[PDB]
Amino acid sequence: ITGTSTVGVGRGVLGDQKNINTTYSTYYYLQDNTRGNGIFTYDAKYRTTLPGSLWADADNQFFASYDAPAVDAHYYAGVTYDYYKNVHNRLSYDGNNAAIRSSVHYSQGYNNAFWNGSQMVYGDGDGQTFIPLSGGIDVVAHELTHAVTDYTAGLIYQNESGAINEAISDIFGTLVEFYANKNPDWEIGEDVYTPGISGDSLRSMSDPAKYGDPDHYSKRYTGTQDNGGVHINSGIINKAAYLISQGGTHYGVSVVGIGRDKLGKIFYRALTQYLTPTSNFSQLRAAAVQSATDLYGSTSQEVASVKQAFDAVGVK
Ligand SMILES: [Ca+2]
Ligand SMILES: [Ca+2]
Ligand SMILES: [Ca+2]
Ligand SMILES: [Ca+2]
Ligand SMILES: [Zn+2]
Repeated sequence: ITGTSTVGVGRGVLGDQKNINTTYSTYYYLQDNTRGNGIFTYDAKYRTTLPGSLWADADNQFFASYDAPAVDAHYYAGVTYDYYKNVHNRLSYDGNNAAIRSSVHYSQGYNNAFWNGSQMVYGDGDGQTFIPLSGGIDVVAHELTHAVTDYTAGLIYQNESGAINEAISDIFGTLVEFYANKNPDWEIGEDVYTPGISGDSLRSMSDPAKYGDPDHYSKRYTGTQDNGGVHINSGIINKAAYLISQGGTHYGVSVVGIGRDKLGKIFYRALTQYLTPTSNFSQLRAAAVQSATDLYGSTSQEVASVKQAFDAVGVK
């Protein structure tokens, strides 16, 4: 809507207070005009019809329990936009400042979040397995990254290309978590997963096997469930990414870590310049090696580390 840009205040899912960009026109709306063509957050009102209604508030104060998921979806979409713009010089998910839209309170007791090809959608969780999904910055960044992938490499969501698609979302979801410096780690979804259990997460990049996911190509899932195991085999790539950044010895192969910034630069270049819709793991390795070569030279430590990491997880 057309109005006056202002700043409101509210509390997120985890009870933390934060300032959010809003727009005033009779009501205060969750519309951030400071980033690209805008960030819009909608209320799905427990229904499945999208996008729902643009979030309207009477006093620009969002401290009600019902407001929490909206506050975080709105705020974290902004942080993710900032990451891509400041670190990779990318304007929104399409590279041309496309408006970012999110709907919260989708369905009832919905333990999922997703990108539907046009916008992000967040369930409130059932209170046991998950609490409102927008409360996790790595979750929000994971979802917005699916949009970035769709506009760039276009990795088909099935088998190996789908596992790469998933890993890319976990990798950048984690890099955004570090960017925001919000209790960063190499775990996925820890802030909104199982509120009654501390110390766990949905997936682990540092040790995928902790939750039963493969950490080597020889242990890859070859079945038909989960679109060919896109959320399972992503562990193989997540482990490789973790090794490239942090280093370590995996299955007898030693990798010298080069840091998170370089990891991000290498994978962003691979994603936007070399990957295609049908790329498999072997092609991802080639794309990563070529990207590191473009940026640091063929005889660099960076290229050596990328090769070592993929060797460690069995991807040739
Ligand atoms: Ca209010
Ligand atoms: Ca964390
Ligand atoms: Ca995390
Ligand atoms: Ca937990
Ligand atoms: Zn995903």
